[PDB]
Amino acid sequence: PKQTLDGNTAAAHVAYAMSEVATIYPITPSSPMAEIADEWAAHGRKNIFGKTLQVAEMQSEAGAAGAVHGSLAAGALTTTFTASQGLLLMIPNMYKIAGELLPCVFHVAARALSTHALSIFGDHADVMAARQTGFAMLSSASVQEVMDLALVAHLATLKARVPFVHFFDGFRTSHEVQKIDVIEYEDMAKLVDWDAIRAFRQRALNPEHPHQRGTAQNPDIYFQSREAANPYYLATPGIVAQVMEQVAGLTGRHYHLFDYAGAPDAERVIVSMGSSCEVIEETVNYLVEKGEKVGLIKVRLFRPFSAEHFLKVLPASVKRIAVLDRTKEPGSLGEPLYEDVQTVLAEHGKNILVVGGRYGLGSKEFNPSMVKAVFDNLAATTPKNKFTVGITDDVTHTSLEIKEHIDTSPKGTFRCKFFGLGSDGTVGANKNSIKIIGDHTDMYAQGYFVYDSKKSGGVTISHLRFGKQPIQSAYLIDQADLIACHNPSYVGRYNLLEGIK
Amino acid sequence: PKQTLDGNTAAAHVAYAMSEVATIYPITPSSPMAEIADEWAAHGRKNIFGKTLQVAEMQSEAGAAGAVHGSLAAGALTTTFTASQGLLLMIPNMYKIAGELLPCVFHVAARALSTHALSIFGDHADVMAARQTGFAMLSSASVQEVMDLALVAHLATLKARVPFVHFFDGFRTSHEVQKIDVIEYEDMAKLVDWDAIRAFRQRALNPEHPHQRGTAQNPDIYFQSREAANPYYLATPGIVAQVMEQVAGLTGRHYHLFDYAGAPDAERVIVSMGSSCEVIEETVNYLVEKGEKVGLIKVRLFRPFSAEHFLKVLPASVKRIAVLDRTKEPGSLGEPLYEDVQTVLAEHGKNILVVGGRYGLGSKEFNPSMVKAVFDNLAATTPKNKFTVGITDDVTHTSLEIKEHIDTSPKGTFRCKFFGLGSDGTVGANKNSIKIIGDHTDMYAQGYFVYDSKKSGGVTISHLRFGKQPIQSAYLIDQADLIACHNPSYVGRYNLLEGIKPGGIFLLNSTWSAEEMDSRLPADMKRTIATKKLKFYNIDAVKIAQEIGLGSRINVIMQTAFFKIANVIPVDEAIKYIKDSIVKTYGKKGDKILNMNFAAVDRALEALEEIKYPASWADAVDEAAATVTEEPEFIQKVLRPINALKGDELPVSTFTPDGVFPVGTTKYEKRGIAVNIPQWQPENCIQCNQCSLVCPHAAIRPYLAKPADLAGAPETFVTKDAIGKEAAGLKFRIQVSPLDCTGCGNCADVCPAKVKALTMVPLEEVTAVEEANYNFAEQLPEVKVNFNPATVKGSQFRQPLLEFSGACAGCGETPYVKLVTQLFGDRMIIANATGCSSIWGGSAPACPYTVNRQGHGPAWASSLFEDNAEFGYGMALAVAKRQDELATAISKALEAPVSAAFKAACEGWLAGKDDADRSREYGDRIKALLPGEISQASGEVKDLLLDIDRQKDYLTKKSIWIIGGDGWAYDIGYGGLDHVLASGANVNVLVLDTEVYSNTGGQSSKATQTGAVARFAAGGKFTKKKDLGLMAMSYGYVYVASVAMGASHSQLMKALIEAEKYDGPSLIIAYAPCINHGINMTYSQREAKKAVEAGYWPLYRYNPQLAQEGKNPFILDYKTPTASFRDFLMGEIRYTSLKAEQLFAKAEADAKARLEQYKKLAE
Amino acid sequence: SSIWGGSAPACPYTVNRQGHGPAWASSLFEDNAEFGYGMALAVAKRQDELATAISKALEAPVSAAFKAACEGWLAGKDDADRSREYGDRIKALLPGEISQASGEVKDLLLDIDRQKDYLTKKSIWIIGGDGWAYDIGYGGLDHVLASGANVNVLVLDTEVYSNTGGQ
Ligand SMILES: Cc1ncc(C[n+]2csc(CCOP(=O)(O)OP(=O)(O)O)c2C)c(N)n1
Ligand SMILES: Cc1ncc(C[n+]2csc(CCOP(=O)(O)OP(=O)(O)O)c2C)c(N)n1
Ligand code: SF4
Ligand code: SF4
Ligand code: SF4
Ligand SMILES: [Mg+2]
Ligand SMILES: [Mg+2]
Repeated sequence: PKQTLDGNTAAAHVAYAMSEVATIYPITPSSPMAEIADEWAAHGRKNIFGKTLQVAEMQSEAGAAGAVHGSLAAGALTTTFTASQGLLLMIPNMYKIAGELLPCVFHVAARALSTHALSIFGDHADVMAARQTGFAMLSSASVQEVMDLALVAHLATLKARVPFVHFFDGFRTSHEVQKIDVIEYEDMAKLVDWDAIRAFRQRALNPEHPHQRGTAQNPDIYFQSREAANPYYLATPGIVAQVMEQVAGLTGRHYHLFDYAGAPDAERVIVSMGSSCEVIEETVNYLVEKGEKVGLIKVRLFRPFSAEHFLKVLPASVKRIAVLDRTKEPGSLGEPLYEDVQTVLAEHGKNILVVGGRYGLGSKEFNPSMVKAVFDNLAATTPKNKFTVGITDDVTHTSLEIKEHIDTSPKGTFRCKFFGLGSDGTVGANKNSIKIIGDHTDMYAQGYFVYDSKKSGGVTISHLRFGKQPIQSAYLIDQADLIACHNPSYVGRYNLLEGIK
Repeated sequence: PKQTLDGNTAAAHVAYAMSEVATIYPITPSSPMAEIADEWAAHGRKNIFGKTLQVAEMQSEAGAAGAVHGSLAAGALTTTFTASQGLLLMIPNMYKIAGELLPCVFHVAARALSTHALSIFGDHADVMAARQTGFAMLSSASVQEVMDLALVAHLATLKARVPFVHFFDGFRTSHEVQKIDVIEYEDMAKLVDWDAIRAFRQRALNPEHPHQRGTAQNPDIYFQSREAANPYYLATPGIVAQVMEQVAGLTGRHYHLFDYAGAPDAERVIVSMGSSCEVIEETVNYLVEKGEKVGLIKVRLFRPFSAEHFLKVLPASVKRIAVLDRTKEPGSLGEPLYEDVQTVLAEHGKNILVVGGRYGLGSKEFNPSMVKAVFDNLAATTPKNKFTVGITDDVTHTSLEIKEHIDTSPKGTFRCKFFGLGSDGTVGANKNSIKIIGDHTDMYAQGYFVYDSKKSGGVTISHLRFGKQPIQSAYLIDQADLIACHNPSYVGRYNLLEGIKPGGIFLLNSTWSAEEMDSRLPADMKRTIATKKLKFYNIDAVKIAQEIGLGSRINVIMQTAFFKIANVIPVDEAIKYIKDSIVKTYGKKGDKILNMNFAAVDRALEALEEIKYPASWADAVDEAAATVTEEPEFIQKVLRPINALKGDELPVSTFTPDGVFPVGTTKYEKRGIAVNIPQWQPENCIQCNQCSLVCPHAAIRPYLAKPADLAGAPETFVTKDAIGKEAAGLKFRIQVSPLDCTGCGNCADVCPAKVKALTMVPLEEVTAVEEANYNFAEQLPEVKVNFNPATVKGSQFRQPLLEFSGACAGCGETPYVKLVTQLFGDRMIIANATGCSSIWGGSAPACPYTVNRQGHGPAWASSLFEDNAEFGYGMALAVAKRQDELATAISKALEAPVSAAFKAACEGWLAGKDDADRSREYGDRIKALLPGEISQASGEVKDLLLDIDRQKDYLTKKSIWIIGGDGWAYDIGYGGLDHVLASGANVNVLVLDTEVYSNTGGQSSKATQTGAVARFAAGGKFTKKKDLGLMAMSYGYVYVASVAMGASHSQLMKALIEAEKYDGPSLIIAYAPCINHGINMTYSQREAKKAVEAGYWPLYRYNPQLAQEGKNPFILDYKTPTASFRDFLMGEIRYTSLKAEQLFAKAEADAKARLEQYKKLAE
Repeated sequence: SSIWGGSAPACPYTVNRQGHGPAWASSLFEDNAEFGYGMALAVAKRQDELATAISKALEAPVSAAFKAACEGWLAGKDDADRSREYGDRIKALLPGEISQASGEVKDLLLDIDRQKDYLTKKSIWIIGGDGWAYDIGYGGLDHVLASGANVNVLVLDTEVYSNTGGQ
């Protein structure tokens, strides 16, 4: 059926169905996943095993991670929800869970790490800090993809024995409300490898068929023992690809380890990950229709990085590539996705100019005008490398100049902004309006809400979209058809009518 | 000056001079840094600020990292030392320390991360997991570079405001002893940027010029604020380069961000990091001299990666590059350094074929032959990418072929190997020999020491090198000029003479004469001695030590024999240096002990005998090997080759992909290391089985048998009539396992008979007899007996499911765990924290946990040091879920057309699934009816029965046991332990309280008492012992008990059964005597008796069930002590070394206040 | 307490007329006790560096009134009231004492003036909620209390996770 959900609920919907245990510890913006899963169990929702999910809160995410390890090693399918500093505390146990080849899915609302300052907002800094744990990493770019790819990760991890991090952009996707196609629990159970679940049960710690795990090893066998898991990692791309085809036959939506969008003869291509892919594809449609030879490669399966599947969707006409990383590794030669793209192209002798940049740190806005600036830099005689987009770097001069303002929203999309007062009911009403419009029309409906740190009396700005076409606008509203001001004090204080058509 | 140090001491030397505060938490192999820094402070060593360094131990590396952050923000220069899992826990604060641009140096002895298995050994996995924190990363390749680059990091971080990780290869460099140039503290202070220090003080948190840091930021400014630190990272390469110029002018040793070595016109170049650079450069010199155009780029500054400094040292003729990473990122396109090199070369349009490989994981050997294999792969038509070196990967075929063996050791380098026994003095003497040679000659000196997993009686192999040229050989010795065997038992057991050069020296310690050599030495050893024309020397060092009065200590004797034949220095000079070291080691022992060691030197010179062997030894032929017994595949293919020191030859296809091991494999070891074993006196035995209870290795057990079963018994298998109404008509015998006994002597001390029924006799005299006795007792059939398991005697007739572990002789920990398996081992799951209990409980490839005749036994798992409570908590959730799935299928069977007896057993199980006895009774009934019930069913009903059979291993209720040491329970895992106890889950926590960190050598813990001396508490611990039991009692619904087996057997039995039957969280704090206490391990049980009698250790039981019955939950099991508290402290070295009087008085006052408080809770 | 206490760009902690007021820092959720513990060690180190320079001033040709305030401060550096009393006396005598000095004595007085912000004994306050003290940071809080350090821990017990909505 069609329902209006946010990313967190879409992920919890699938995680609840596919798991028996959930050991959790709350952290924004991932805790709504654990909260709504706790409510469903209290209301008696059954998973595909006919029972309610058991939610156990620990003293920290470190305690949660250790509990996952013990629950998995003893024979219970276990999931968890975390982000940012919480994901960091789980990293030590992630090495164990991957090392022991235990099926598992971590659902992460990717959030910035505390550096010069704390930030509750979204980027991939937390996920990138765990890219060496041996977990597989699957990125979903929209609420619909959170629904679909959460199922992919849960199905794939059972087959591959490699645990998965399924991550989606914090707030920008985790709190974005969208009308999506919801996959029935009965249909999930029809795709599960039940043989793989039973084999997982046979390996469990049990005194009636005992074993020892987690030994300490000398230099004589440790290296060999670490390489003994290579076949499982070599097989994980093909397993994910086949699981994606199962979902394709069920839903009609075709995912690949790497997806391509844009001109078949594109010469400038952006490689990106997460919700930025939505913004870029919307911009690419606008530019391709204008005659520009541009394209986009969406990274779904970040780890294991399959060179075969990346090159499979890279058009032969590509001469210049801009890679966008939603993270910062200070002092590094480049950010992770940029170094992956640079490496794979060198390993295959491709003469392609590759350039890397950073964007969207701490939920920094990333809109189509920034996407064109990235494309414009690829068209320059000397493209700027190691750049930034969305800020003005007047110290080290890394930022790209936003030359012109473009409006790439598909025509026929209604756009509304609502300026509200803290806890005056505006956000709640707009959510109900999205549900009303989504449930009773054929239109896609989208909602995103800008909050303040103050619990009472802050400014809230709701961004709502409705259209006959899928809404890929993972950015704030540019040209509003309707603007509502629910507080007379704002008149003369804020630029309410800014950008109204 | 020149001193012989290891990497850890070299690093601590600079860190101590440059720092005011050091907040630490111990972890191998980085903890020696914090230990020696604590010792220097204890003796008043001054840093460059004229003060002693303040060393503070935290509860974990997370607590250490937070303390570093706070100390830095408040204006103190602060350092720390860590590695591996410790570095992981510091990563969250590393983001903050870098984000706030605080000068700092983390010194890391790089160690592998715990994945499919724990590994204390060296690779870059830990450092690579932090490469995105914003710390700078500086790599040291040798002990000399640890000294130099530690200074570079401390100097550069003040100027750059970017904190540094200065890391060096764990063990391979941190524990490698080398003679190096040591930088004077006064010279360090002349290079320090004192303006940069003062500016750091001005930025400090201070109420007279306050500021705010660590704010929370919205999306509007967070990105810009994060990029504002770019100038500091852009400037760090130039700053590090300039500091390297300061150190160069002071020392003459020139470092660069990237250094090049090899042919100026090289076409094949290796890019690498750490001690591998030493091995590669030595190989490059050898190959370049032979005409090959090869080179090497050493990565010093890994972060920030400066493209300008990398390309400047890359020769223009390079066509092919192999990048070597000492880490593995599974599923990654490539490892980190390979991706950096590939990226930078692409950014500058270099047409260079780049290939990446992995090496040296977990201290895997990386020698010149492997280096050439990497160079040969660059010379192939199609170089293999994503390769491995040092292993045979027959599954995924990533390993490079080691074609030929090369010797790249510089000519004139002397090479020696010493095969020693655990704690026989060999390693200590070799360290002293390196100090002697380094201090008194112009030669470079190098030492590396290979240790064993066995704590007592293990094999040690020392690797020593001396030469006129710098020693870059960061690998084991291949061709030895001299080989010494300090244990004659190794003759015929290990390949001692492997790779010895023709005409080399073989020194042997044995009582065998030249004529007995023909019969005692194996044929292969005689062949090597003759063909290579070795100088064979022998010495009866034990005879010398006996006659002088030194007992069996041969360390001084064997060291004297080495210098006598090695021809490394003048023999007369060596004798003086040895006696000078004897004065330094035995000067405080007394005048009598001194002259005995002087006599050891003198007599050792005259007793060394050259063995004139016949030339016909070269033609000797191996004797026909006996018909070997058919052993299981794992024992034959895995365990034997590993114990034969051949585990490196095992290919990848040998191992499971997830680190899963079988149980019950220690019974194949049969080490036979005991000097004395208990001999049973049948006439004095009262059949009490207390000897079986206290044995730390389950080497002595009682055996019952019907008289018919004693048919094929040897004549020496003397038995006695069985005492007790349960064993009427049976025979009784106390039998010892001679090859598994350790000779500790606890069983003879516990034997309560009038005349001792167990007497210690030498093993060799009775070994042939008792082996036949044990082999018959072990094959005896099972005897159904109705002895009460709640008694000491009745529990010991149950089979021990923990046997023959690697714990020390007389260990105070294993008897507790052994007893738990005898009570509930049939149905228990163990979550074991890192520590001693995980080392003797789970060191590959042998598992001391075993199964009974039905194949049932404890399932064992170890996760981390910090997560053990939550680890077992997760197990409890899963087991409950699996029992729920089983219960659902059984309830469906009630609606199915099945036999009435099946429904009767199903209803009985459903009503008692949560009771241990009832779930087994009705569970076993269902198992007996299942094969016949399935045969009589068909269709969907047959499937319903097949689903019950699929889950029949959850009918019996399980017993979750969370086992760990006091360091886990009181410190790093206390927060998790507190939460699991508060949760109310039905888990049983067993804390083996040794009051120290026993595994890592004896560091301080919160369980350490007042006045006790341990590492990080050199002057004695001032604060009293934290009362873990008292805090757990505050919840009220937690079963808490304090036990001590040596003090009261019945109190231990009572608390264990009460804790396990309690439907809730249970905490057992067990007093575990340890070798670190400084006591005679023969009387380990007796020391626990004096502990309770002196008020040092309490015995109580807190039962929440008594509160619901209207009774007092707290029961004080020992109210009035009869022994002196001050006298118990005098019986352990850990308290006598303080003599100081103020701490003894404080310890007694705390014991009286704790005892009086327990009287208040009971009254 | 960190959201209303330290959300950029506004800081609610302020200074008095002399410009003195609480210095505020937030590290992580789990490390706050050990965080403040490290601050306590550092401040003690900074007072020791100042106290060493003041003892050298007793051995220097400086005014008798300057030596009297130094002896009073050295005797009361660990008391809040006494360290402020003699500390402010040193601050009042420093500009005139530096004016009458030269050479190494002038450098020694300038070194006192460089560290005069540690004359008054500091008061370390470790502030956090019940979620920090009872759960994620309890192990660190337990250790810092057991250490015996002179720190002041303030647990704002709301009996819930107030910031994150009430968990
Ligand atoms: C996070 C982490 N820090 C440090 C270590 C190193 N380490 C393992 S066990 C141990 C001490 C064990 O002490 P205890 O818990 O008392 O067990 P015991 O050896 O005394 O029986 C240490 C320091 C580690 N494995 N992980
Ligand atoms: C490692 C980590 N885990 C979780 C979080 C999310 N988080 C921050 S504060 C907080 C709860 C605050 O509770 P409390 O300590 O009682 O303070 P209060 O807001 O109620 O005053 C949580 C769950 C985090 N920032 N870091
Ligand atoms: S001497 Fe020690 S190891 Fe040997 S049987 Fe007796 S208690 Fe066991
Ligand atoms: S302790 Fe002595 S009396 Fe008791 S069973 Fe053992 S040998 Fe017999
Ligand atoms: S606890 Fe002590 S006696 Fe037991 S194995 Fe460890 S070091 Fe040896
Ligand atoms: Mg201990
Ligand atoms: Mg609170």
